[PDB]
Amino acid sequence: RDMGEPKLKIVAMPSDTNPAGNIFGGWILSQIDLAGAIAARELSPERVVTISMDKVVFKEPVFIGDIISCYSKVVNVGNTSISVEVEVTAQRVDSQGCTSCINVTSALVTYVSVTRDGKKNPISEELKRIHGF
Amino acid sequence: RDMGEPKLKIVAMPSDTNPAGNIFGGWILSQIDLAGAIAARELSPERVVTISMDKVVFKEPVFIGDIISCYSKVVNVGNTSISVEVEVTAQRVDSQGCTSCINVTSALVTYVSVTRDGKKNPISEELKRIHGF
Amino acid sequence: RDMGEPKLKIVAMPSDTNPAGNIFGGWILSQIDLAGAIAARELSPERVVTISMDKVVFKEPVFIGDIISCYSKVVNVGNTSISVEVEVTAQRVDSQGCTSCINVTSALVTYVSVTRDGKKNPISEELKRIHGF
Amino acid sequence: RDMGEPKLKIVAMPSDTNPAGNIFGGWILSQIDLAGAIAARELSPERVVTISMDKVVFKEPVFIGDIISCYSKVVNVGNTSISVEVEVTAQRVDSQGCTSCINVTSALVTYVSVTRDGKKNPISEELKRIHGF
Amino acid sequence: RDMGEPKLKIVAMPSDTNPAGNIFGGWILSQIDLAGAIAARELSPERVVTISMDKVVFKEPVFIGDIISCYSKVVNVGNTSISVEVEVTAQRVDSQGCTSCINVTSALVTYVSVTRDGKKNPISEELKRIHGF
Amino acid sequence: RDMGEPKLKIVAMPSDTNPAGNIFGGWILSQIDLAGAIAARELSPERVVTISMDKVVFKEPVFIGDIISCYSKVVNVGNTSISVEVEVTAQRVDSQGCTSCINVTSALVTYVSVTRDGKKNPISEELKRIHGF
Ligand SMILES: [Cl-]
Ligand SMILES: [Cl-]
Ligand SMILES: [Cl-]
Ligand SMILES: [Cl-]
Ligand SMILES: [Cl-]
Ligand SMILES: [Cl-]
Ligand SMILES: [Cl-]
Ligand SMILES: [Cl-]
Ligand SMILES: [Cl-]
Ligand SMILES: [Cl-]
Ligand SMILES: [Cl-]
Ligand SMILES: [Cl-]
Repeated sequence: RDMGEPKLKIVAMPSDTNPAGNIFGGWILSQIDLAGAIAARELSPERVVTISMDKVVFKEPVFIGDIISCYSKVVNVGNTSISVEVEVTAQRVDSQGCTSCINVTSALVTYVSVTRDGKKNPISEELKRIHGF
Repeated sequence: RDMGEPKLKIVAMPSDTNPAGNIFGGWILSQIDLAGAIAARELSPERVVTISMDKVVFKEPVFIGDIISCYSKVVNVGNTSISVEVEVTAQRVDSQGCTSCINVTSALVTYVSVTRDGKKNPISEELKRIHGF
Repeated sequence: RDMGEPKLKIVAMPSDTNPAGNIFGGWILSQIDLAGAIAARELSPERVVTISMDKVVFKEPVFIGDIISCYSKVVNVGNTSISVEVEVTAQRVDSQGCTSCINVTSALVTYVSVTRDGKKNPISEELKRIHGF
Repeated sequence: RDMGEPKLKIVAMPSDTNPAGNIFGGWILSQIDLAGAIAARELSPERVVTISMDKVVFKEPVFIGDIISCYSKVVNVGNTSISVEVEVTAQRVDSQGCTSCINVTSALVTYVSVTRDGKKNPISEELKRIHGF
Repeated sequence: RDMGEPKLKIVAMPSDTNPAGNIFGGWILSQIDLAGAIAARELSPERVVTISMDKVVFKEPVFIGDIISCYSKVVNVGNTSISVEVEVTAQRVDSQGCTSCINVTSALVTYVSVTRDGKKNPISEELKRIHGF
Repeated sequence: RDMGEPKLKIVAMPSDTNPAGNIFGGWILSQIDLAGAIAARELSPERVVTISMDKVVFKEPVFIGDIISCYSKVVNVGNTSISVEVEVTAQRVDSQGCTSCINVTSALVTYVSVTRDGKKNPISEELKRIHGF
C-alpha cells in the first residue's frame, strides 16, 4: 500500500448488510466500481463506462461500522480502455480499543473512455504521458 | 439460454441509476452476487459466503424500467467451493411497443459452503450427485 | 400453485424490516404492485397505472433472508382495466437445514392500460384472445 | 376530512418514483400501512401486526415534491382486530404559485393487537370505551 | 410546545440507524431540513433553498420505532431570508406499555426564498403580514 | 485547505436529490456528521455520540455526479467533548471538460467521548497531547 490516498472513503452502515449480518458484498462492489471510475477519469475527465471486472477477491468480511477506503492504481491504458486495480481496506476498532486496518477486498476493473453522450473517446496522449503511459 | 428459470427477477428503479442516467453497475453486481448465492445454496442450503468474482462483462447498458432476470449455472464444485456463471437479461419495451430481451451482463462468481456461523462446510456428495458432480 | 413462473423474485434484506424485526409489509406490497404490473403489461406492453388493490391478506410473517417469489394471474380484463391476483411465497431454511416454502401474502390488484403519456388505452382484442379473454 | 390531524406527514422524494416518473404506489402503500398502525396502536400501544388491506384506491397520481399527509379513522374494533380507514392527501404547488390539496389515495387496513412477542392480545374494554366502542 | 401541528411526522425505521444502533443523526437532520422548509415555504410557496443551520442540539437518542414529529416556528423574516426553529419529539412505548413523548432534537435553520429556477425572490409583504411580520 | 486528507469521500448519486434536483442538504449533513465523528474518534477510538451542530453554511449547491470530500479539523477538546470543523468540497467537471473544486458546505460539530455502551468517557491526556491539546 502506497497507491496514493483513497479515491473513496465511506462508513459501512447497518442498512448495508446481508442476511448473515456482514456488510453485503454488492455494496462493496459498488464502492469498487465508483472508486475505479474516479481513477479512470483522470485519463478521461468527462465520463467513463464500466465494461468489465476481473480478479475480484473477497479476502475478508466487512462489518458494520468499518471505515472503508478504496485505493486505485491505473494498471493499463489502451486506445479507449482503462484498467484499474482497486484495493479495499477496512478500518476497525476492537473491544479493547485497538484500531486495525484490514485489506478486505480486491478487484481489477476496466472502463472505456467516452463522450458525455456515450461514444468512444480516444484517450489523449498527454494524459497518458503524465500518468506514465 | 436454457439454464433454468431466473434465480432473481427485479425491476430496475429510477433510484438505482448512476450519474449518467443508466442503471448503476454496482446495483447489477448486487443482483449477480445474490442470484449466484441462491444457485450455490442448492449445494449448501444453510449459508454461502462470496469469495471471488471473475469474468464479469458489462455487455450492454441497463435502463430505468428494465425487468432484470438473473440466470445461474453451477459450473464447478470443489470440496467447499462453488462456481456459478450468472447471466443477466434486460426485458425492455421500445417506443413502437416492441419487447426486446437483451443479454446485458455476465459473471463468474465463487462461493464457499459454510455453517450458519461461518466455518467451512464440506459439500455433501449427495447434493453433488443430484447436480451432476 | 401453477400460475406460471414468478414475475418477481427478490431476497428480503435486513434493510427491509419493520420496528419489530419482520420484513416490512410495505416492502412486500411494493413487490406485489410491481409483479402485478408485469403481468398486466402482457395485455398492455407500454405502460399500466395501478388504480386499486383489494383482498390483500398478510397470511404469514416474512423474515430476513427469505427468497420472495411473486406469482401472478390475470383474473379479469375490461375495456381498459386489468385485474391480477398476486400470490407471494417465501423460501426459507430452518436450523436443521430444511427448506420450506410458505404462502406468505395475497392480493388482487387492478391496473389501467395507458399510453406512455398516461391516457387511457383500450386493450387490443388480440392480446385478450391469446390470454383467454 | 375532519378525521383529526395526520398520523404521518412526509415529503415525496425523487428516489421514491416509478419508471414512469410518478411517485411509486408501493411507497404510498408503505405510508398507509405505517399511518394505519399508529392509529391502531391507540387501541393496542405495544404492537400491532398488519393482517389485511381492502378497498385501496389510487385516485390520483403523486408527484415529486408533494407533501403527503396520511389521515386515519379507526372504523371497527373486534376482540383482537382493528380496522382503519386511511386517507392520503398530496399538498402541491403549481407554476403560478397556487397550493392545491388533492385526495390522492385511500385504503382500509386491518391490524391484530399483539404482545411485543407477537401473540394475540385481547383489546382492553377501556381503550374501546374512550374510542367510541 | 404549542407551535402548531407537526410539519413532518415519520416512523424511525431499522434502516435509519448508526453503527451503535441508535437512529442516525443525519437522518434526523434530514427531517429537520425538510420540516423547516415546509414552514419557510408558507412565506415563499414555490421554492426555498437551505442556506444555514445554527444551534442544533441532539438532546436525546432516537430509537427504532419512534414516531418522530417535527415542529416549526418561523422565528425571523428578512428581505429574502427565513429563519425557522425546528423541534423534534419522539413518541415511544416502554416495556410496561407506557407512552412517552421526548423532546429529542432542536435546530435553527435559515432558508432563502427563491424562484423555481433558484434566483432570489423578495418575500411578499402580505405573507409577512399574515405571519406576524 | 491543508487540514489533512479527507475523512470521507463519496460520489453524490441521483437518488440523493431534493425535489428541485440538487443534492439534498440532509444527505450532505449526514456526510458531515460521519466525517466529523471519524475525526473526533482520533481522541476517542471506541465511540462518540453527536451532541450539537453550529455554524453550518450551505455555501454552494451540490449536483449529481460531484465527488464530495469531507475534511475535518478538531478545533477544541474538553474533558469529554470534541469540536470539529468540517469542510465539504465538490469535485465537478463542466461541459468543456474542466475540473473544478468548489467549497460547498461548512459545519462545526460537537461530539462526546463515550464508552461503547454510551457512558461519558474522559478523554485521555495522551491523545490530547499528540493532537496539540
Ligand atoms: Cl455477501
Ligand atoms: Cl454507464
Ligand atoms: Cl456504472
Ligand atoms: Cl458473508
Ligand atoms: Cl409491517
Ligand atoms: Cl403511474
Ligand atoms: Cl406505481
Ligand atoms: Cl410484523
Ligand atoms: Cl449519529
Ligand atoms: Cl436546493
Ligand atoms: Cl435541500
Ligand atoms: Cl448515538
